[PDB]
Amino acid sequence: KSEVAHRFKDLGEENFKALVLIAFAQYLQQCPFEDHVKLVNEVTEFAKTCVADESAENCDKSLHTLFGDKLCTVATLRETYGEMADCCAKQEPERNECFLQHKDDNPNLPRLVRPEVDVMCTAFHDNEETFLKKYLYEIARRHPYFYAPELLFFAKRYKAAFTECCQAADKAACLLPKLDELRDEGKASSAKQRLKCASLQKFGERAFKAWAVARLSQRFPKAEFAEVSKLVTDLTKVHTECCHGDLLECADDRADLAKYICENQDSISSKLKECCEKPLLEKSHCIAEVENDEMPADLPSLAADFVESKDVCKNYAEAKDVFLGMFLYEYARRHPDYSVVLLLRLAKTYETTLEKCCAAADPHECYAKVFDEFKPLVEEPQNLIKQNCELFEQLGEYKFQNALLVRYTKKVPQVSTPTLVEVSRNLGKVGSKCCKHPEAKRMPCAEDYLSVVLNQLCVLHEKTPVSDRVTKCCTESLVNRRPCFSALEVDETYVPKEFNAETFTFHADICTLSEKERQIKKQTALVELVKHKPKATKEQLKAVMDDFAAFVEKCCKADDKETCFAEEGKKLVAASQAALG
Ligand SMILES: CCCCCCCCCCCCCC(=O)O
Ligand SMILES: O=C(O)c1cc(I)cc(I)c1I
Ligand SMILES: O=C(O)c1cc(I)cc(I)c1I
Repeated sequence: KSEVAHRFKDLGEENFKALVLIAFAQYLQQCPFEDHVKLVNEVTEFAKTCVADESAENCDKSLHTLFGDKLCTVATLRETYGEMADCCAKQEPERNECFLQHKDDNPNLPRLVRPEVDVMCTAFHDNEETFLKKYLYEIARRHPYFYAPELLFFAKRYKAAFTECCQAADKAACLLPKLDELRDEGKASSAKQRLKCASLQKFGERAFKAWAVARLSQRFPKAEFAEVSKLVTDLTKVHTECCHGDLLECADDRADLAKYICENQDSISSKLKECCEKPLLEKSHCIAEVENDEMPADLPSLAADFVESKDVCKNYAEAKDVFLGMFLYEYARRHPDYSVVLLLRLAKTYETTLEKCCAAADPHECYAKVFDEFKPLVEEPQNLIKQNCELFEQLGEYKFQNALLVRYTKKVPQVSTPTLVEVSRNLGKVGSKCCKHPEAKRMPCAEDYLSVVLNQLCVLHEKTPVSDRVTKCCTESLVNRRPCFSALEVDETYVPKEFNAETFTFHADICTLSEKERQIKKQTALVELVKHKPKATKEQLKAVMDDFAAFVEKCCKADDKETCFAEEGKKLVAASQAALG
C-alpha cells in the first residue's frame, strides 16, 4: 500500500537516509550540501509518517512520483539547472525519463583534495556523521551514474579505516595505505561499471550474453545450462536497466534476481550460503563478488560432443547460438583458470570453423582438428603471464615498471610522456597484485585489471588521438582489444626528438621528495631519454641508468647540493650523450 513505508522498513533509517542523500546528489549536483541534508530530513520525516499509517496522504504514491515531486520543489531549479526544470511540466512517465536525460555524467567540479590525516581524524571526531555525509555527497555528485547501494558500501569501509587509524599513535602509517587502496578500488569499480554499459552498447546483447555465459558458468560449474541460460537472460535485463540509469528500476531488478538465485541456491552454487543470509541491500553485491564452486569432476569431455559425434552440424544448424552457448557453458565451467575473453576467443574459433565445414562433402573430417587450433590461442596469454611475472620478481615493482616504460615508449613514442608514465605505472601494479597469485587464479586476475586500464588508456586517445595503431586496437572487438597491443612492434617510422638540457637538468629537489615524486621524476626523464635515443640497447640504457643512480646519491648525500647537480650533471649529459652515441 505504501512504497515508502516498505523501503523504510526493510532498508532501515540509517541506510534509508544515506541513500536518499546519494540519490538527490546524483540529480541535483549543483545544490549545496546543507540543502540536501534538509531534503533528506524532509523525506525521512515523511517516510516515518507512512510507516505509522500506510494510509496517510500521499503514502500511496509511487517512489518515482514522490521523488520527481520533491525535485520539482527546488525553487532555484530553473535558475541553477535550467533546461532540466522543463521536465517538471511533463507528467511522470516522461518526467522521470526527462530527469535521467539531463543528468550530467561528468560535471565540472574541482578535483577533491585529500586533507591532512590529522585534520581528517580531528574532523572525524567532532562530528563523524556530517563528516562522512559530506564526503559521501561530494563523491556522489561527481559520479551520478554510480550505483548508490555500492557507493554506500564503500562509505562504511572508509569509516572503518577512520575508526581504526585515528586511534593509533602512527595514524598516517595506518590511514594512508588504506585511503590509497579504497581510492583505487572505487576507481576500478567505477570504470568497470562504465565499461560494462559501453560494451552492451557497442557490440550489443549477443556479445554481452556470450560473455556472461562464460563467466556465469565459471562460477557455477554445477548449475545446468538451463539455469545458466535463465540467469544470463535475467542478468542482461538487469544491466540494460541499470545502465539506462534508473535507480529504482535497477535496484529492484537486482533485488529480484538476487532472491531468485538464493531461493534456487542449491540449484546454482554451493558457495552461496553466506550471501543469502545477508540483508536486502547487500545480497546482490555479495553474490556478484562470490567465489567459484568446485566443479563436478565427474565430467565427461568436450571432444566427445563437439568434435566427434556426427550430427553436430545437425545440432548446430538447429539453434546455432544455443549450441555455441553450450560449447561455452561446457568449456567455461571446465576452465575457471582461463580469462573470459580467452574462452570467447575459443568459442568464436569454433563458430568460424563450424561455418566453414558444415558446408562441405564430409564435414565430420573437416572439423576434427579444431581442438588442435585452440592450443596456440591458449598458450599466448599463458606464456605472457609467466614471462612477465618472472621479470616482476627479478626486479621490484618500481624496477619492473621502468622495464615497461622503456618497452612501451618504444612501441608508441608518439604517446604523451605523462600518459606513458601513468599507464606504465598501473600495469606494474596489475603485475604485483596478480603475480602474487598461483597459476590457477592468474589469468582471470590480469584480465580484471588489464580491462579497465586498457579502456582508461583508450578513452584518452579518444579525446586526443595520437597513433593510428593505438586507435586500431582501441576500436577493435573487446576480444581482440588486448592481443592487439601485445602485437604492436617498435616504431621504426618515428624520428627521434632533439636534446633539451632542461629535460635532463635535475636540481637538488629530488633529494627531498617522496618516493612517489622521486620516481615519477626519474621515470619521466626515462621516457624522454628513450624518445630522444630510441635505438639504445637494453644495455646502453641500463648504463645511463646506472651512472644516474649513483649520481643522485653523490649529490643528495654531499655537503653542497645544487653545485653537485650542476657540475656533476654536466658530466652525465656529456658522457651519456657520447655513450648513446
Ligand atoms: C642525453 C642523456 C641524458 C641522461 C639523462 C638520464 C635520465 C635517466 C633516468 C633514468 C632513471 C632510472 C631510475 C633509477 O635509476 O632509479
Ligand atoms: O574518481 C573516482 O574514480 C572514484 C569513483 C568512485 I565510485 C569512488 C572513488 I573513492 C573515486 I576517487
Ligand atoms: O553482474 C553481476 O555481477 C551479477 C552477477 C550475478 I550471478 C547476480 C547479480 I544480482 C549480479 I548484479
